[PDB]
Amino acid sequence: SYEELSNSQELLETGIKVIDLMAPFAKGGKVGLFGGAGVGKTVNMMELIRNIAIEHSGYSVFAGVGERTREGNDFYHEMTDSNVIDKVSLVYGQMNEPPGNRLRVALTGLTMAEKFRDEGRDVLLFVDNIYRYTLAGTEVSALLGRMPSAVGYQPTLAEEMGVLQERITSTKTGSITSVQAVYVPADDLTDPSPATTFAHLDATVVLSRQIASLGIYPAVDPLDSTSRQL
Amino acid sequence: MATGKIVQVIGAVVDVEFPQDAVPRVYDALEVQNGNERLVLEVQQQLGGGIVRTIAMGSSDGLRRGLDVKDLEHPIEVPVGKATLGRIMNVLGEPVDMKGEIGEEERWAIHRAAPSYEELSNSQELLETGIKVIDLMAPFAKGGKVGLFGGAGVGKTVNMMELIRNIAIEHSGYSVFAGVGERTREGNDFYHEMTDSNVIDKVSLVYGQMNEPPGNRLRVALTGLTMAEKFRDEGRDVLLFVDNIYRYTLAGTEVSALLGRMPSAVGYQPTLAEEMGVLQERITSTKTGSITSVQAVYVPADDLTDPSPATTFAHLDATVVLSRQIASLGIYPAVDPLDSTSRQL
Amino acid sequence: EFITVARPYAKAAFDFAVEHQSVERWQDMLAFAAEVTKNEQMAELLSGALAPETLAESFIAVAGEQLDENGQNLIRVMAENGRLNALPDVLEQFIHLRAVSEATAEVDVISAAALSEQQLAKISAAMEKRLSRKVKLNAKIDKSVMAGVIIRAGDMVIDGSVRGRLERLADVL
Amino acid sequence: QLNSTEISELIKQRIAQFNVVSEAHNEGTIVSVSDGVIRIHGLADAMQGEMISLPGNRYAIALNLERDSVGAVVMGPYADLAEGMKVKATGRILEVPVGRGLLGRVVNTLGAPIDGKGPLDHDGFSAVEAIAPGVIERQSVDQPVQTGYKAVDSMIPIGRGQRELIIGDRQTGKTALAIDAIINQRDSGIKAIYVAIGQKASTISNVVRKLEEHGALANTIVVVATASESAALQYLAPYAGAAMGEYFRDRGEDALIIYDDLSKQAVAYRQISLLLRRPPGREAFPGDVFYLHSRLLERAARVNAEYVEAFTKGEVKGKTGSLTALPIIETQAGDVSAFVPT
Amino acid sequence: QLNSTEISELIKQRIAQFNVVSEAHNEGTIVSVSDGVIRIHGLADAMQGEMISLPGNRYAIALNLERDSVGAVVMGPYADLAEGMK
Ligand SMILES: Nc1ncnc2c1ncn2[C@@H]1O[C@H](COP(=O)(O)OP(=O)(O)OP(=O)(O)O)[C@@H](O)[C@H]1O
Ligand SMILES: Nc1ncnc2c1ncn2[C@@H]1O[C@H](COP(=O)(O)OP(=O)(O)OP(=O)(O)O)[C@@H](O)[C@H]1O
Ligand SMILES: Nc1ncnc2c1ncn2[C@@H]1O[C@H](COP(=O)(O)OP(=O)(O)O)[C@@H](O)[C@H]1O
Ligand SMILES: [Mg+2]
Ligand SMILES: [Mg+2]
Ligand SMILES: [Mg+2]
Repeated sequence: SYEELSNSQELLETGIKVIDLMAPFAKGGKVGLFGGAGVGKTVNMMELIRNIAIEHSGYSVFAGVGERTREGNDFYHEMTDSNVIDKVSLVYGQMNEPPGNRLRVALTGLTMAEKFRDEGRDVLLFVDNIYRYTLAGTEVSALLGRMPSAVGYQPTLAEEMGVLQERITSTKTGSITSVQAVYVPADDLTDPSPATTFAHLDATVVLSRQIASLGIYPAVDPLDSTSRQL
Repeated sequence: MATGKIVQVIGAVVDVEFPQDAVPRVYDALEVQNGNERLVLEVQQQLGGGIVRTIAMGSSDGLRRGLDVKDLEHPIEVPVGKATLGRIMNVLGEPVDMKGEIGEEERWAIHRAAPSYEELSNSQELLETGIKVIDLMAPFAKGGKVGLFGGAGVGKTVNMMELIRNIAIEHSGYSVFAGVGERTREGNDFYHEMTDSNVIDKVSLVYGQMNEPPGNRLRVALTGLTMAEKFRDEGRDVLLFVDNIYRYTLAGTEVSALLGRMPSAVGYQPTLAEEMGVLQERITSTKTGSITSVQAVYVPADDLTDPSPATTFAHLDATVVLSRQIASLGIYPAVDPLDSTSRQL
Repeated sequence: EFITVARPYAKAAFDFAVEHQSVERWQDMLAFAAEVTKNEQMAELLSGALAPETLAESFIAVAGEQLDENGQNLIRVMAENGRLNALPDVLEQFIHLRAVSEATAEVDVISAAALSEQQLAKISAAMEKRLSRKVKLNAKIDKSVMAGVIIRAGDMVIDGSVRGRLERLADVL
Repeated sequence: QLNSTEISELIKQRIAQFNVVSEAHNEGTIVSVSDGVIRIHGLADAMQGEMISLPGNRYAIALNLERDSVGAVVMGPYADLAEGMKVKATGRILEVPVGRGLLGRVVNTLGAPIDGKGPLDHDGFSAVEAIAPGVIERQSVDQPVQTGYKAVDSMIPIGRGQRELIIGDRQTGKTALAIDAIINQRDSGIKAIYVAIGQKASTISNVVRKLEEHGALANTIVVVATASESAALQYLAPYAGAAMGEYFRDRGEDALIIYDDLSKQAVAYRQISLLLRRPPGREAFPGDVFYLHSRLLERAARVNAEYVEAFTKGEVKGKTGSLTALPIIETQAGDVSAFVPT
Repeated sequence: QLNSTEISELIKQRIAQFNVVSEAHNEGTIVSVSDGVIRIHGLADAMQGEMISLPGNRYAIALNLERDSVGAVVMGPYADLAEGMK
């Protein structure tokens, strides 16, 4: 409920220089990494996992939604070889699985993160790719007998995104801190799915292929990355 | 008696069924009691046995399936002539100035054919606006059409008001103002301007405002044009001011989607050019009398290239194309001399 | 083709006929309705755009020897939805539903040689082992099999023809 | 070739008796449930735009009246509903609590308190859908609405009864400018209304916190339709706020309504339309999307003192009322050419 | 109890009795009117591109020959026409 929500100004330092200066991210808020194919939004999240785990003590949940199985396998063995696995819970719905699995795997991960919130803890929730969740709905939508909307998307896109986004939030009993990778198709930052994703985030870091091609990593665009905390 | 029943209600489109013998004709008018209020319907299509698809001339809220409907066996007919001067009326020709009944002696139908080819007239009497760029680059004749082409916020209303001041006061004759999809605030401003100028008693006003249902805005222009034609056939020379032709086409688009017409390019109706032509051809000067017309046209996004501005260019004698770029630099009037001209030059 | 829109009417009419047990009478009523639909002068009318009420009552006047309460009211429903041409298919699906309910099946027996009565007898017994339903055998004679018997229980087919055995062998090599 | 909700047991009922009895035209049954749209069989007397009562305490709005079907959109959590549930049509169009006691409250689009400060002390109910004052009932705008920003108040004046569009891309200060305009009315005699469509709930909490740090909250009504609420509630949220603004206008007072992301309303009406299988248009928006915003924004008016005397039955004499609108629109990389922005 | 031939003859008899006649192959009736396009039921012998004669000395053109109707376009003011005209 709106009555149950909470707000905090506490800066949660992240090692990466660009993210903290341009877009500071506070504990209990939402962070979104926007980028096209192969621009570093998975690797940036692994650096955030490393740096945030320095000063965080509690449990964490990881939702692998419609991404490579190899990334998850490598992640799992890095976690187990560093003995930090005892504190992370993992759900996997990777890109080879049929549409229903990829659609409902995200909701499952939120269920677990909400348990650890409701125990009064603070929780870190990482979502491997939220774009796939909307795309699974697209893949299913026409077969359900629904007229297409905008660029072939399902007519209920905004509600499908909102109904998931509004429950990954902090409350007066506990707080969820979340990082979401947001794939953008064909490098088009005006596409309706990325466009409606922008409104649901506190800090948005926008990666760009032009900067990665110049060798500059992490390829953050300082003229589009922003935060509510600056 | 009432001989028909409503079978569907979808937005502004009302489906009515009658016995197969007495099916109303296209552009006929029907009447139904919506709660306490009388609602007028206009017949657009005859489809199947006994059913007519119709457009509501008022709010659709409160209509039930199975309501009785009565077929008034004629198109919508409006009061015309001397009794309309100084009065504000809606699409149906009802009084909305709260001064009482119109008290007309004659009523005409808003759907009619254009003047015959044999009946047209050619004359080139020049008219003086007092405005440099217009008088210089786009001189007006008398009896021609004048298009003021512009996007949002470029001076169409200010130019129309200045042109009204300069032409109307010197005209020494009747005039008609048609507000099609016009802002209510600007209609009030114009009415108070006309009464403060003490010229209101030579002007008849028809208003269909933005908030009104698509049926009202669609047929408002035809109402004003019918009044102008009444004054023309009496043998007079009259001014017809139409505050935006674009929303006639746009009301047509909203209607067309639900009429079951298959969509066309840029989302427009298939009938766009036909509808425009059926309106514009009535606006002419004949061997018996003259209508002089000034029309504003909204060009979306300053494109000037999408079908509605494209189709309307063909009909006009004088063309003035206001440009956002000149206005933005702060120069008024914003007329572009490289795209504006009159066939009187 | 009205195969998919006929099912609701066939099912509903069959259930109602069962509740009032006059299934055979209902089948007669529908047979009469299907034959009037094939008439040259009626098939023109049914395609015209008359309002359902007038069209239906013309059909009802023509449709004598039906039950006003139930059969002619089925006609009214089909007229409303503009589906009177579905009657020749509603009839077939009603007959299918009856065959299912009566646990009785119709099957075809095909051979190049006219079958002896003992062959048909043993076929019927064996089929009643394979099929829970009782079986009505239909004899068709076609030189195509060249020898042997083709068993055709609708979509379920058991092929016992020499030619079938031969053209099956040809693809093994 | 397709079926049209002609299904077995309904057909059998009609077979038993074609001219089925009158029974009650007041009631019917749900035959389908999906994505917040329900189809109802029956309801012979349901009017277009009427509220339909559902099991529990929930409602739907009858939007499509078709040949033996009503299409209705559910104004809440729909997934609990089921086929075969009975429904009854009310006589009622949607109405919302209205009054002076709403100042300082946060409410949903049905006017239910959402801040937890207890029940409302409203002044009766007003219809959500209503007609604007006519041409002869307006008065020209001449009084100022002081925004407090030098650039706006100098170059782009806003008067009492004006409709001023705020338009730009994401993260450009639209929300901040509007809400600072609310704060500047803290000591101006203009009541303020902020209606938020499709925004995430914690952002609304944050702006209410900023409105509470300054003294502005005690002078404003906040109407909320979060991203998790059904499209019907988002689509109807602007009109309820307008119905609350019209209370002050019709009684000779001034109000300022800040519609936030009217675009996130247009998406909602589109969702309803495409789920109701109406013919789509440009960018797949419904054809009648212009009429939506057109009949919302034309309620923002200044009304002459004779209208105020006629409405208040002479209780208030000689004062004009006003409602000022500040819609907010989001552009895709600034292209004014898009359908809703144009 | 009755056979197919019997039922067929009875159907033809009762069809004759209640006067459900068929069109003449060169004639038909308008069944829909919209936007200058008219739908005609009948005209079994009409050919594509042929001229269809309307009342009031008006013309139309047979453009869309269909299984159950002839879609034709009016070459003049169309608004007079009505569902049911020959
Ligand atoms: N800091 C960095 N320095 C150098 N290369 C980098 C850096 N960050 C990312 N990259 C490059 O980006 C590649 C892909 O990384 P990553 O998986 O994070 O990208 P992505 O945009 O999320 O891709 P995808 O959606 O396909 O998984 C790396 O293999 C590497 O070449
Ligand atoms: N005058 C100002 N000076 C400094 N920062 C400002 C000013 N006005 C707004 N901002 C900042 O701009 C940022 C975005 O604010 P705001 O949410 O109002 O933008 P917007 O264009 O309405 O965005 P959106 O559509 O995503 O909600 C905030 O960090 C806010 O503090
Ligand atoms: N001749 C002019 N002098 C001063 N301002 C003008 C002139 N023409 C247009 N404007 C400006 O244009 C705006 C109003 O123009 P208007 O004609 O009402 O818009 P539209 O062209 O969309 O109808 C105001 O900013 C007004 O100051
Ligand atoms: Mg990756
Ligand atoms: Mg204007
Ligand atoms: Mg904002």
